[PDB]
Amino acid sequence: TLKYPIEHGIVTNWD
Amino acid sequence: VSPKEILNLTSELLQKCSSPAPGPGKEWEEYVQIRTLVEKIRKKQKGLSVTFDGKREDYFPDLMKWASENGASVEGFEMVNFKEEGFGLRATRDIKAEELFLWVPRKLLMTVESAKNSVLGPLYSQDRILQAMGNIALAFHLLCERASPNSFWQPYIQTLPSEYDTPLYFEEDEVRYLQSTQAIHDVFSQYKNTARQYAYFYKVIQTHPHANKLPLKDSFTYEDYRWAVSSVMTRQAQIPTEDGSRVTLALIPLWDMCNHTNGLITTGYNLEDDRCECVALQDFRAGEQIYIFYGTRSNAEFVIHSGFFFDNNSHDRVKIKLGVSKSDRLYAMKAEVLARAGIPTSSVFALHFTEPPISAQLLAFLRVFCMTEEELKEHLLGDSAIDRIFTLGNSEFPVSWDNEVKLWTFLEDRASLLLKTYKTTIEEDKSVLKNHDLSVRAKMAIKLRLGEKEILEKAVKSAAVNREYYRQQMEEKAPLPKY
Ligand SMILES: Nc1ncnc2c1ncn2[C@@H]1O[C@H](CSCC[C@H](N)C(=O)O)[C@@H](O)[C@H]1O
Repeated sequence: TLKYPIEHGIVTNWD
Repeated sequence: VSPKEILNLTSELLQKCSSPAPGPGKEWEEYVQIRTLVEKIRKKQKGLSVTFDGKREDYFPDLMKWASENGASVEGFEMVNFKEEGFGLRATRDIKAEELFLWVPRKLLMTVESAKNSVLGPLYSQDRILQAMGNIALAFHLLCERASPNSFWQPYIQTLPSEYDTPLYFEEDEVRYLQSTQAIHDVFSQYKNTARQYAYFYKVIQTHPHANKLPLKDSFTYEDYRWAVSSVMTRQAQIPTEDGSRVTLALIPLWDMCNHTNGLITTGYNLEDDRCECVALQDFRAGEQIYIFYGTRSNAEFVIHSGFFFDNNSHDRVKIKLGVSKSDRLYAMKAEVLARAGIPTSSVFALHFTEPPISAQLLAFLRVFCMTEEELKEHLLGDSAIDRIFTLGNSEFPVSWDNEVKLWTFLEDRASLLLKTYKTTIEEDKSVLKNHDLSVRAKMAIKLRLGEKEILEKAVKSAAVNREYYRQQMEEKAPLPKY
């Protein structure tokens, strides 16, 4: 579908 | 208040938050200890170093004009302060599903790449924490530009919220509602990581020559760091680089003002036009709020990382840790079958509120976890073994009726055991929400702990149902589905 789907507030690792 | 005492407190804070975990039994006490130091530091500081004279809505026109001059869409919607979600976008005209209504060129975005070319660039080249973690890099990027009155991104920064509902902003008694839950450990880690990062970067800013020109060297309060990381974690997104070869984290102005509803991702990056594009998730009549789908995140991730609790989250889940015991006599075979299936010997799995509570990988683990030795050999030897591995995560092809009865029996018992580790019941949580008047942050915590137990409760019911289905097929001697 979309080549680069964009996630609002993507969960990242902070430590 | 002298700068010598502040650095003394930050020095004490960095040593406390760098200590190893004092064990799960002392984490609440470690939490309250860290809170006490942070509030002491926070009470001796002046809050947000940079504050703006106007109200939040006074700056939205500048944001719209700034975004128009650089090629973003500004027609067809307006900023409204909605009671339920806060500020959002409302449609000024009818917008049909799948219509491209919103686009943002890369020039407007704040990214790790734009942080590298900023005043923070020199310090970025020296600190390994910044280089390994773009989320923190974005956070400091936002801070330096906030304290730069001529930053290119000033129209976007002056429209950001001044406070959030992430657990970093909760009171101690609000977090206390989460005692005995899975979620509270992530709250502990988020608070400890944030305090350690502030203190570590407070000292780094004062010792590195590459940080001499930063505005943060003049002033850098704890309130600055909490606001910046909450701004990033509630809004940030991953986009491709201009090369398209890899990914980076970004703040997307205008677009990030949309609030969340259930649906599908309708926002993609257009590498040809080099812009973020967003098509309507559904029909939006004029005067209706425009929503987007943030992603398939649980309510624990929404509360902790996004700062809100979403009712009717169809993608909710809880964690569950499982592993094959070293004292099991069939450990070697079970670990080998799991290895050939690409499944670790021990892992954290997910229980869902969905129609099947477990994914294909959890189902395959539990099948091997309950296999007899004769069943393990058939998955390790002969011309049919790889075909047996292939169907392990498929509910349509059981190993045997007995293996299914044993795995659903185990899952029913473990989920029941998990429920008995909470301080409250489901009916007790419902009475709290019904009989007490609570803040929004308090209701988030209580609904968070309620949701954990309701997912476990439903997994108990679905495991008991599945146990009876397969026990029926066993007493009736039904033929096993094949291939
Ligand atoms: N469905 C929802 N219910 C409640 N709050 C929501 C929501 N979707 C988004 N939010 C709020 O919006 C934030 C993401 S950024 C969206 C714009 C934000 N309301 C603002 O004033 O800038 C979240 O941290 C949460 O506070």
